[PDB]
Amino acid sequence: MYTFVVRDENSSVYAEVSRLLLATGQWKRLRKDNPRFNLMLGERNRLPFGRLGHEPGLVQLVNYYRGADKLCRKASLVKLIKTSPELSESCTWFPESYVIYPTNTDEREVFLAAYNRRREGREGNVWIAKGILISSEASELLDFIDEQGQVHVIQKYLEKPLLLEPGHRKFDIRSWVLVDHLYNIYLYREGVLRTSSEPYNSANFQDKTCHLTNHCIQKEYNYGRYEEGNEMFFEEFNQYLMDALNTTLENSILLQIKHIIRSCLMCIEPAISTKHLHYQSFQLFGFDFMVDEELKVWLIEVNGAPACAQKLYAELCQGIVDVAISSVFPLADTSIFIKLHHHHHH
Amino acid sequence: MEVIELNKCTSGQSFEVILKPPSDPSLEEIQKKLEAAEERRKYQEAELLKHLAE
Amino acid sequence: MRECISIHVGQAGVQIGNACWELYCLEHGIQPDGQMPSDKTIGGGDDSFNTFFSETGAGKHVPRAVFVDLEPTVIDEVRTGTYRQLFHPEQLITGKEDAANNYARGHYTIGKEIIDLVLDRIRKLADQCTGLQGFLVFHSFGGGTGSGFTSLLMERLSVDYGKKSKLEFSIYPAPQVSTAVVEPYNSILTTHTTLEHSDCAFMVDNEAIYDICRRNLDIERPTYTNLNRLISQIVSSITASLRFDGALNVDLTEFQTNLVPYPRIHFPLATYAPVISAEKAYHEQLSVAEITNACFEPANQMVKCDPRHGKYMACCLLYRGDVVPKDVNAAIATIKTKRSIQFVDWCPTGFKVGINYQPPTVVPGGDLAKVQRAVCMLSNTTAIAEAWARLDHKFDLMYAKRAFVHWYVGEGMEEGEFSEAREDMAALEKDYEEVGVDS
Amino acid sequence: MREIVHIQAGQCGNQIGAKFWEVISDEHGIDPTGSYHGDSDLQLERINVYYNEAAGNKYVPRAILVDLEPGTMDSVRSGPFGQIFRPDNFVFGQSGAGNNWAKGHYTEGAELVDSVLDVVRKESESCDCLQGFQLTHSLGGGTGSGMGTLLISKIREEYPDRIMNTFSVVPSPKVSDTVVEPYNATLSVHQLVENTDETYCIDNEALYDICFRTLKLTTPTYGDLNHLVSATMSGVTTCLRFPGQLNADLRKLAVNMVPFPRLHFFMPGFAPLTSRSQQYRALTVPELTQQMFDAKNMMAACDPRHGRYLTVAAVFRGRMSMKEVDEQMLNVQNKNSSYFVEWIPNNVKTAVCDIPPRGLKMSATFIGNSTAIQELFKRISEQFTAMFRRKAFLHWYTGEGMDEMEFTEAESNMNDLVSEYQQYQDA
Ligand SMILES: CC[C@]1(O)C[C@@H]2CN(CCc3c([nH]c4ccccc34)[C@@](C(=O)OC)(c3cc4c(cc3OC)N(C)[C@H]3[C@@](O)(C(=O)OC)[C@H](OC(C)=O)[C@]5(CC)C=CCN6CC[C@]43[C@@H]65)C2)C1
Ligand SMILES: Nc1nc2c(ncn2[C@@H]2O[C@H](COP(=O)(O)OP(=O)(O)OP(=O)(O)O)[C@@H](O)[C@H]2O)c(=O)[nH]1
Ligand SMILES: Nc1ncnc2c1ncn2[C@@H]1O[C@H](COP(=O)(O)OP(=O)(O)CP(=O)(O)O)[C@@H](O)[C@H]1O
Ligand SMILES: Nc1nc2c(ncn2[C@@H]2O[C@H](COP(=O)(O)OP(=O)(O)O)[C@@H](O)[C@H]2O)c(=O)[nH]1
Ligand SMILES: [Ca+2]
Ligand SMILES: [Ca+2]
Ligand SMILES: [Mg+2]
Ligand SMILES: [Mg+2]
Repeated sequence: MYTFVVRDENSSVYAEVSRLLLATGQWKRLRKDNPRFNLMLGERNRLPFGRLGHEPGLVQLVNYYRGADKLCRKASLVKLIKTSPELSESCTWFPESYVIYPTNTDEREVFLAAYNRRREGREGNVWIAKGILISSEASELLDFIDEQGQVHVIQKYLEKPLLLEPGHRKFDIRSWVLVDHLYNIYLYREGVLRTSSEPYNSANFQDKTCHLTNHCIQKEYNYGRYEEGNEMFFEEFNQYLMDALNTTLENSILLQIKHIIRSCLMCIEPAISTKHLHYQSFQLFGFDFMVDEELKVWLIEVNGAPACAQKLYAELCQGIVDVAISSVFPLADTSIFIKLHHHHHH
Repeated sequence: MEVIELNKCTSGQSFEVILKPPSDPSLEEIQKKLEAAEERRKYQEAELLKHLAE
Repeated sequence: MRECISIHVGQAGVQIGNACWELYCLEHGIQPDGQMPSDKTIGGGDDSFNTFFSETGAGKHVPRAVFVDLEPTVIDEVRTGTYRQLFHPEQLITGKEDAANNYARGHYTIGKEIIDLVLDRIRKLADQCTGLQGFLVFHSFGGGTGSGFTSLLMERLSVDYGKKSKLEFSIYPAPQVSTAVVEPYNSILTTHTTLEHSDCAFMVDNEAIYDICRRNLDIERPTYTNLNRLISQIVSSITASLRFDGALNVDLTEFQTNLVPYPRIHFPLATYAPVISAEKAYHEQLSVAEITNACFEPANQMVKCDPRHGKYMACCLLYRGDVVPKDVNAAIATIKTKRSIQFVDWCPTGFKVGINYQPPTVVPGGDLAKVQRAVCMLSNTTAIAEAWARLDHKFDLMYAKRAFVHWYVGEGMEEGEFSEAREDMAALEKDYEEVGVDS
Repeated sequence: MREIVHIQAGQCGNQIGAKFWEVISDEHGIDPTGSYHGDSDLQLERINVYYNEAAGNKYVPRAILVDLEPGTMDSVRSGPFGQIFRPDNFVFGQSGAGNNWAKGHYTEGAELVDSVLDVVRKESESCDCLQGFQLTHSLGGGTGSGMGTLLISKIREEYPDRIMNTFSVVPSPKVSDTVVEPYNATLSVHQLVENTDETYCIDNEALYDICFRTLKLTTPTYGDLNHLVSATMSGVTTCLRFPGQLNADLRKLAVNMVPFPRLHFFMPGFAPLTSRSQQYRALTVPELTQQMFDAKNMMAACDPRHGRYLTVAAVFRGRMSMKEVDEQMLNVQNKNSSYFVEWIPNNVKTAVCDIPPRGLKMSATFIGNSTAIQELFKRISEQFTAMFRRKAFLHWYTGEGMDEMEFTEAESNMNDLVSEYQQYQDA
């Protein structure tokens, strides 16, 4: 009997991993403050990583990587990319971004230096904040941040996204990545496009149901029109890429996604790996990307505590148990992931 | 990068290497806190003995 | 030359001390009877080893050490063991009955009846000191005596010797070898009461040591003898600058200046490498790069914790053996690129380095292989607070139900000292968090 | 050189007490004469804990033998080790106590109690550093129960800063016939809750079940029961008698075992269980470990699964692997973790001594402070109420001067003790 505890009740995904384990009849759930666990499914804030790996006779594993927040907060992410040489300011696939503070460190100065070479090029000069707003004018955004309180990010907006017809629509791609205790980086073969349900409005930014593709903000404003829940899965979008553009998902988009995923996670490996440590981590991430009209993939953000889409829970949560958990803790007695590895010689 | 304060001798050497620059109670209060505790003991023992005498 | 007095308190302090003085003797070629051929100035000196040993007309080198335990069994073993002549009986002080794993009984109850004798015995040694710098104090956090009496001793030493420095060697409790369930209570209490009186304390988690001995010395089930020989190697490494010609960490004040910029945050992490079994038939000697790199592995630390997720305020490296600076700087350059090493904004990212060419001496027939070069890193990192959090959570769990509290009240201590000790630790956890993390 | 004074009172006390001295004398290589004939220095290193030295290099038990009737003390004298006891430490009356606590506590026992205390005091005076007292007695009779508790109270008056420890035999109608036993027991438990630091509950119910069901003894006697009691007493006193780290004195044991002053009643366990008959196989470490924790191995008739362990001490004896002991101990806690209160971290401690007990290569002794001991107290409580609610048999007690009020206070305290264990079983 292996033992586990649960410390985030609101986790769609770890709810399902709970049940999947109980139903094996080889795992007992313990009360959440009983320290004699093999597995911690942890809270989201202030997870007490310092208390793990100090129970003799227990190999302990936890479903978060400490220090992974550096990838998973927006402010942090921009800082990481600029400062890390493996990534760099030169980095092709992340939108130009800047970290900006309310006047209640900063790079406001350096924000304007790029703004006013787009008022010296008259070219696309549309940006975006971090409850969020898109403008062309600088002082309408800076005055928005100061009238808010937290640290924010100002980011180039992709004026020229790929648009799905029928609908002249906007979408984003969520891919799910599981990094195990060995630092094997596993991409779930099923991604999902979270779609807009209203024609993309080039010349009017306030009408936000067409610019923001979040699953709620479509629910609470045509929702359901072209596909279920503004959710298009990979078979359909591969088909559409074939019929409409004569390409494939794999070639036009996925190589880039796989490349961005590996790059991000190999960057932070030395800071978060649990290889020689007295407890072991794994963690599920949600990577979100944006695809421009040229078929160039852009990294939007990384989520440390993603929820999955409904159709896919069944399968993804089982995959976590298969590769994250029973690889550490075997039972007696097809792979839904693609392992991300690449040793080029140079 | 920069090595400084190199000090050699027959036993060994020592130095500093810099990769980057920056950016009480009295003998009285004690003897007292010890004696309030001994009082508290003595009282507690007294309460027991008194109880045993009942 | 400025003398240093060592004080070993409780079973843990005493047994560790034993092992240290054994090691020191071998290191300086001083025999069990206390004779040192290589010392030509008979009857005195102001050599570097004299900081720790004093001399007699008869050619005898005697530790500047006092051992105290509130029961006699353990110290009796010093009194009749291979080093009996080394010490003067006045340096070995024992009581009749111990503190029964009770801070409060060591501090308040039995402390009182023996503090004055200990101070008088300590003064006898200070009176033979031309320019005493202070004290090195060895004890457990978990024992009644080690916790309770040490903290009383430290309060009194601040009174009788205010200008002088006090360093600790403190054994942090681990269930694999612990003997009492109230160790967490004791450890918070003595940390609370000792904090202002201590300039710099080196914690050793028995857990960390026990696993080093399992994993690297292939000792299925390590004893105190196994643990204490390893601890004495680290201790020797740290105090070598006080007993040997050099220019790094030559007086106790310098420990504080090099390792402790913020006084409450005075707990530097020791990491040591390499630890190699003497039974290992075939051994490939490790380089400067290899052992230096190993100082950033948590598995070699004296306290398991993760310096990646915290910041540094100071970092020394103390090498012993065949090491020259060129090799050190090359090792450091490489490492700086391979690892997460983050200092606080108000501090130079930088290392201070001590090399002593004589390689580690090893105890004959012991577990440790003699090696060409070794290193001990002392880094003051905020990561060591992980050990405070561990201990504090255990304390909160029992204290919440007042479990065992009555044993302490019974000895005259007040319930409120518990919550007061713990508020101090909660503040300590906060200081470490201010310094060490950003967002 | 941290001394214990041993007192044994009444029939049961003296019988199990004599058997204790037989067993440990042998373990320490002392013979009936009192002469050491052992072959090891580990036997003599803390010998002075239980034995005084005498002219001649003779070892004399620091033992006081007490009864209100001469019968059993003649039994002890003509017994095998009878000659070893200090003759002036036999204190005895003539009239007996007739299984009446009140006679033991107030009338017949008061008359004898001062002489017992003179002998105690003399033994305490010749003590380099006294740690405290251990007493053996039953709770269901009159002398062990009533006078033993009177003693405990008087000893605490004179040595209030010493530890008091009992081995207290709890009665069962599976063994014994006399209808007032629950009365004597409830009144004694009342005393024990107030005036001891550690009490080993030795339940005759459990000793019967073990002998009869498990050891297939269809005609069990006190010898058989006592064979289990002595094994367990040897085992719980191992850490006091031999060199060691854990629980090496009474006060350390108490600090480790008693988180709340009233909850100081321990469930002992032992493995392997045997009758006085050859054991052909040494047990393995996993077997000891599983068995010592088995409900069927407990010397108090409680289900450990019905409660939670507050604290535990475990003692392994014999030449065995410390690694494997450590692993199995951990495996128990980790595999049944819900049984161990989570608000006392690392509440299980483990000792290993190499000198095994006589006739066994491997043994293990268990000492549990578990909330399940309430079941023992509820069982005595139910017996008590059934009679007391009709004041039945009370005249035996009122006729020696007692009031009913005193019975109401004992029942109440014992009921309070049960609900305190219940309180911590749900916390
Ligand atoms: C260990 C001490 C002991 O020997 C234990 C039992 C009782 N005594 C004396 C020995 C004895 C026993 N039986 C005796 C009959 C006459 C004279 C003496 C005895 C003894 C035994 O060896 O049985 C073979 C015994 C006795 C009993 C006994 C068992 C027993 O030995 C197996 N019983 C558990 C009870 C008893 O009350 C009960 O509940 O049994 C189901 C039992 O009733 C029965 C058998 O119907 C009985 C039998 C006499 C009824 C009267 C109340 N007492 C209480 C003890 C009980 C008994 C053994 C002391
Ligand atoms: N490393 C090491 N730890 C020890 C040693 N002895 C005891 N300990 C640890 O220290 C704690 C016990 O405290 P002790 O030093 O034995 O206690 P004491 O100071 O003698 O106090 P009392 O016996 O209560 O009077 C436990 O955590 C033990 O594991 C030792 O020789 N080496
Ligand atoms: N630079 C940019 N160019 C184009 N669209 C952008 C953009 N930045 C944000 N968006 C749009 O806003 C949407 C949601 O933004 P974002 O992902 O930054 O916030 P969020 O954390 O609340 C949702 P999630 O946690 O699922 O990623 C994106 O899916 C995208 O459509
Ligand atoms: N285990 C055990 N129980 C006993 C022994 N002798 C008596 N008893 C029990 O003790 C109770 C009777 O008490 P007893 O000691 O004879 O009375 P006392 O002499 O006045 O103290 C009953 O519960 C008996 O079963 C014995 O040798 N061993
Ligand atoms: Ca000299
Ligand atoms: Ca009379
Ligand atoms: Mg001690
Ligand atoms: Mg009788």
